Amino acid sequence: QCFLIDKNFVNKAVESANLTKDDVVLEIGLGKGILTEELAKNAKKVYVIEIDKSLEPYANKLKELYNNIEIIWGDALKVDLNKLDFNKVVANLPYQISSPITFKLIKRGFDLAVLMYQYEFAKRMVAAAGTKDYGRLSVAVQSRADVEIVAKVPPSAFYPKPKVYSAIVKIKPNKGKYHIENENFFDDFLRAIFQHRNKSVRKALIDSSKELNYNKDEMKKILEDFLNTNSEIKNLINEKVFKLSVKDIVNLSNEFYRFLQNR
Repeated sequence: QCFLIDKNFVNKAVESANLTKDDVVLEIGLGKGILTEELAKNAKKVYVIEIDKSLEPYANKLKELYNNIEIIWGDALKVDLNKLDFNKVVANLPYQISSPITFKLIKRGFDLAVLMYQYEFAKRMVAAAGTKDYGRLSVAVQSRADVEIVAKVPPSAFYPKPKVYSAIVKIKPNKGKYHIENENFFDDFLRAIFQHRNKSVRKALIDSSKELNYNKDEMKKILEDFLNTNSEIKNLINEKVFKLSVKDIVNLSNEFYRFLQNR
């Protein structure tokens, strides 16, 4: 367990969270309680989900100094987040949970999150369309939130020292920006096309047709018909998957869903 030890990075994360005494913050992981303390000082209340009960002395000591901290002993991927009244999330995440926690939180909804990830994961999250790091994760996050790397975080900021850099990432959910017709279908669509990221969307969809529950022949014919609906679609589906913008992937998937819902 690599604890964040550098108060300067704590400070950067907290500043980016733009906290006031009307905000309620979820923190994933107690660590040494340095981040927890800064959250408690600045927010209305902080929930801390922590799995390691050996860390309780840190919690007990904090609760002597602050009346607005609630510890939840358990697994952040198991805890029902719907039952908690937070509007912001600020955390040094356990890195293994990076992906499922991010989507679980976005699904739940929040005003703003400021979260530490491993650097390579963060780069993928924020990657611009058509670049080497751009992939399914990039589109899955950016279609739902504005994201940016606030700062790189060196190993020396943690103890024990990790093998790689981390990055503080700010996430601001934005439902309106892209407008997804059907979440299940969009997820299926993203999975299908990014299984062949250097192929045209058309070819990726045919190869991965079973991900959308069509056979390859059905899909080929579907796509021929779909392509005939307007010229924009033709040009989109002929382009390489990884070269499409987030806007264009969302629009394309929306139009495709509607087209298929015609049976």
